[PDB]
Amino acid sequence: IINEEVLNAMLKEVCTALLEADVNIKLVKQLRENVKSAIDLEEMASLNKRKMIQHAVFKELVKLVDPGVKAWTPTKGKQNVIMFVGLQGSGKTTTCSKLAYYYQRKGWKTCLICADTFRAGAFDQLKQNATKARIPFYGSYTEMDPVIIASEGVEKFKNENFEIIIVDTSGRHKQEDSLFEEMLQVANAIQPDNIVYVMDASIGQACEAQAKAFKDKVDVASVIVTKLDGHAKGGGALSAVAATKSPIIFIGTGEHIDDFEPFKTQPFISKLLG
Amino acid sequence: MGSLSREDMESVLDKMRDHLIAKNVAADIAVQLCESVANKLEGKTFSTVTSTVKQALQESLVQILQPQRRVDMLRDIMDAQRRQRPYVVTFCGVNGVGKSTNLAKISFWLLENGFSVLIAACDTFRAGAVEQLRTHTRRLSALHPGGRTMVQLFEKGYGKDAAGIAMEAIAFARNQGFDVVLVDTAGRMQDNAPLMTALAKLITVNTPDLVLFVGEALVGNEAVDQLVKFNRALADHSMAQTPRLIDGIVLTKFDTIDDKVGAAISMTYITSKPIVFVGTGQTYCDLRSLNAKAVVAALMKA
Ligand SMILES: Nc1nc2c(ncn2[C@@H]2O[C@H](COP(=O)(O)OP(=O)(O)NP(=O)(O)O)[C@@H](O)[C@H]2O)c(=O)[nH]1
Ligand SMILES: Nc1nc2c(ncn2[C@@H]2O[C@H](COP(=O)(O)OP(=O)(O)NP(=O)(O)O)[C@@H](O)[C@H]2O)c(=O)[nH]1
Ligand SMILES: [Mg+2]
Ligand SMILES: [Mg+2]
Repeated sequence: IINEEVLNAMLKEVCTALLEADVNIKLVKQLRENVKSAIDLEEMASLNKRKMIQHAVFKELVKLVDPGVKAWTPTKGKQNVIMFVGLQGSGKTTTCSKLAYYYQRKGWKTCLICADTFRAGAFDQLKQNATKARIPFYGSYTEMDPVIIASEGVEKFKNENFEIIIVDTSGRHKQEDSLFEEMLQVANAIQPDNIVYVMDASIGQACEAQAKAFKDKVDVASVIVTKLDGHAKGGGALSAVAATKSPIIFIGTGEHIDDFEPFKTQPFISKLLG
Repeated sequence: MGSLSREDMESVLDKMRDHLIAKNVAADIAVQLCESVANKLEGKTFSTVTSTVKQALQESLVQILQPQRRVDMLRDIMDAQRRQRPYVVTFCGVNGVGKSTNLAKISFWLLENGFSVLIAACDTFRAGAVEQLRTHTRRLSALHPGGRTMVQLFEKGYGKDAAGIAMEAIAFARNQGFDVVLVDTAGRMQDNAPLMTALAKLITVNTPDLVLFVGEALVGNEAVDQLVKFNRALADHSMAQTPRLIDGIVLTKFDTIDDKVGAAISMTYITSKPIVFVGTGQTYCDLRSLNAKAVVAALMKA
């Protein structure tokens, strides 16, 4: 009896923390029965209950962030095309320059393509970013067909033999079929080696539905969770990984170009957990 | 009481809490909501119990969505004109939520109704921030609502202190007789004290007529933290004895969340402040006012 109450006590505490880290409530309820299956109060000899339970919780979170697919990597000498997709405001344009700068300081020939023909200032923004970081950019103040821009950009930087060709696209949401089709046309056009779904860490329960639809329309292969600076929890990332069948590769930790680091699981989960 | 009365209520209250959470109500708001239902229902037929909590929840949700009195911008602008001072409006919010886009929608709306507006470009930090505003001002000038001037962008490029630009823009506005100043500010996380302080300075130095928090309906539990923190800087960093606080809410990207509508409640719960505008898309006409019934209806069907 005492053991049951203890277990229901820690578990209620874990589950309330997880929901307020913006984990999908279905995920939280599933983990709860997953930790219950994996724990037997009766076998525990006199040892400490909490520590085994905390481990059991933490071990089940680790399964959730691991998609069991190894993250994709660029290959030296070949033309690597990387495409950015994500919801409106998710951080795509800023992250494009962050990823380019990451690779450029690691010795890669990187460029940027602004193929956002909708957002006011979309080229200016990417242009200014790229210029401050000494990274080649390509776009147009006049062209309105983003498939043309992304095609002309990708080929141009290939004829100049770049290694990292990063295409920035417009923000779009799942219930806008014309945007989700335009996104399909850009991907088919440039044939990217790696599509990055970008998600704002402050996203709530809507994450699984959006992220799933991005993966249903286009072969999302990677995830970058932005705005994890400081205090953000980012529990939507679990829905994102499960929905897009992709690993989280980096995290964005601020507005500046160097606020960018490769994703590591345990510290992310520790912050998530407590 | 009774004990199995309470027992039946809480069991169905729990199913409702897990329902509001799934629809993106902030968990602890969802919790406080039901505990309030409990106090109201307790002391006074299983289906009636189900229907009594479902009905009683619905009643409180409507009350939460529309607190105080609906905000009447065009009417209050008239009072500003009678005093011969611009009606000043500040937009604030975290990174990416739709401040610059929705400021433009609003000016379209004001312009079509015959009011001159000066857009203050007081995001002097983020790349593009000003070209982006500039594109909107050029498009809004087409409304013409020729001689005189209805829209102008007040701007000083990047790098400069946004509390000072905003003071100049307002003074310029009064000087040229613009009806409205729309102050765009830069995206900032709510736990970044420097940015939170500078925002508070812009506000307390300039004391606008209306401070509008911009939140996206895609946010989850941070809907509460953003708003609590923003109102705390505004209060903590005020120089007035009367602290200047957030006046209302613009809830954006309502077209992205299907029925997971609950962020409307997170934000109307923690302030006694109304949702002045709903963003329903990326264009000038995607600006709705909030219908409580339609929101609460969504929140029950799931
Ligand atoms: N604090 C913080 N801000 C970030 C981070 N990543 C991006 N931002 C900020 O949040 C906003 C993201 O803008 P942006 O890069 O335009 O995102 P987007 O997905 O391209 N938007 P759009 O859909 O309009 O194309 C900007 O204000 C940027 O400065 C981050 O990791 N931390
Ligand atoms: N679907 C949809 N997108 C919206 C809505 N409001 C804004 N957006 C989108 O959100 C993205 C960011 O808009 P923006 O005005 O730049 O937001 P901001 O608060 O000013 N961002 P920043 O903090 O970087 O300055 C753009 O893609 C814009 O089109 C809305 O109601 N619906
Ligand atoms: Mg962008
Ligand atoms: Mg802005």
